[PDB]
Amino acid sequence: GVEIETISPGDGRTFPKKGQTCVVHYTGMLQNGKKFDSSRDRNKPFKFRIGKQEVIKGFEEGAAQMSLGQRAKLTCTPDVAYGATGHPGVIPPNATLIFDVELLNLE
Repeated sequence: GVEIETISPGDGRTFPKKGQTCVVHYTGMLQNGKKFDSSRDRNKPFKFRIGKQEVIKGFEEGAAQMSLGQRAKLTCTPDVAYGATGHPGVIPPNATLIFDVELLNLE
């Protein structure tokens, strides 16, 4: 149940595919909560590829439904990332996650 809320500008055609390593200025946000993660702090904009199940399921589905330069807004359901378990100390069980995601990539 990933729902994409794209802020318009970009190109709308460079969609990510398999075997493509991409670069994202993400930002973690907790619904009814504060931030927990930001690529903008360390300023190393998180090079990662698509399909090797590295990232969570909600961020993986939202990455393929964006394009180059676009700025979407994720709303991650609990069942796709951690809502059964919860990452200990950082993510409580049954949490709904918010992400500001911009795709400024290669490949």
